[PDB]
Amino acid sequence: NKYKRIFLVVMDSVGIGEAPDAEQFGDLGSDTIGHIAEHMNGLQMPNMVKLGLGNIREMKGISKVEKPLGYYTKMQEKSTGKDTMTGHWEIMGLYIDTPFQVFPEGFPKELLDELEEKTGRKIIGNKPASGTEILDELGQEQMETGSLIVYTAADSVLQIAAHEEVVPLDELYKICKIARELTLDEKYMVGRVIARPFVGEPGNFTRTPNRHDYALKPFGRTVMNELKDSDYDVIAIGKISDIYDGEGVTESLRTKSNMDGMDKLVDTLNMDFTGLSFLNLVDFDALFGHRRDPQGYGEALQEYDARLPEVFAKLKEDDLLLITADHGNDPIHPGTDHTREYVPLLAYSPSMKEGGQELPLRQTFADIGATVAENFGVKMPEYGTSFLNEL
Ligand SMILES: O=P(O)(O)OC[C@H]1O[C@H](O)[C@H](O)[C@@H]1O
Ligand SMILES: [Mn+2]
Ligand SMILES: [Mn+2]
Ligand SMILES: [Mn+2]
Repeated sequence: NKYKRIFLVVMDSVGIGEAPDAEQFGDLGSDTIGHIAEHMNGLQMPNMVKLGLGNIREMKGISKVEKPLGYYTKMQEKSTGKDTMTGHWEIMGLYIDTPFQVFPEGFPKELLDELEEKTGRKIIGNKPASGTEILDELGQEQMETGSLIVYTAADSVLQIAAHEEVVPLDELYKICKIARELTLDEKYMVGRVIARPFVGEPGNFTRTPNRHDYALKPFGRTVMNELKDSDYDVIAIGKISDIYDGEGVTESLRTKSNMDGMDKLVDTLNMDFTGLSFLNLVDFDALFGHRRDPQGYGEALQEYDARLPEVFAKLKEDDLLLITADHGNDPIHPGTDHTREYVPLLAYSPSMKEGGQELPLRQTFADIGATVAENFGVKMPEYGTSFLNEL
């Protein structure tokens, strides 16, 4: 192998400006990092800068450097959707024609009707809501009627809440599996179905650790699958395992925050493995992008950047670090949905003694998967062009 270990970091939703097809999605004007940099009166990200972030695009406080640490460019998304699953599945070598849907007005009557008809239960709620706020509003009614609280969030999810002493866990799990089947339908294509059991009484409800997530398998065998099948390590950190429904994953490390994600990254740097370590930093999307909070987003980016010098110190000559994003989620943009954006790509190894250069723009996110696959000598994905030889 050219590289023994590849550390792939997805800064979730950290887009670098509207994609050529942004208008189709109502994303004209969108610029995640650029709008954040403006809000912050200059983003402090000196380590991303040293890697060549400003060389991709200059933004407030983010300037180009004469000798970037590694190679740099941006990537264009080819798949129809702008969601996390689409982005990650494309990164690992797929092409996804069918987008996952978001439901700001709640779910279609048709879907809920069929869910009722299959389960023998009434559905209440049917709206975007915080999980905790909807229990306060409708938890008592749920308890008294044996109905199901169905709700959504800013991303492609269908969540079913039911009290554990009213609807038995196994019944809630069966109901969610039915929901999972019904939502494999392009009329209402949902990324995840999530069981949200809760306990307690009105004014004091608690969601339990019995939460279960029902994900779809990626629409194809990914580069992770091929790595796993050739006896390589695939270490998934954070939401990664869930995003791929465990496909091609050899070890999974749960994280609770971006900082904890960077701690697990460092943990993997300390591991003797050959293969891929794959981190998702999800806070950017989950806490700041959808909530349209440029200040919190800006601060999180600065907190993330400050962690990088330790990563740089631990990388070996035969390690490659790849930093990218899966889509945009501009926190100063109308509505609550992702934004169709280019994503940055930074590729760094300490073996790059003279620093890096600009790469041709990646025409699909799958160029990452192709690069990883060529590196480890496994079956090349159907889509994507490797940049391994450019490094
Ligand atoms: O905590 P809740 O409001 O029920 O759900 C919000 C999000 O929490 C989970 O990560 C899913 O991504 C949901 O979109
Ligand atoms: Mn938009
Ligand atoms: Mn994402
Ligand atoms: Mn999201």
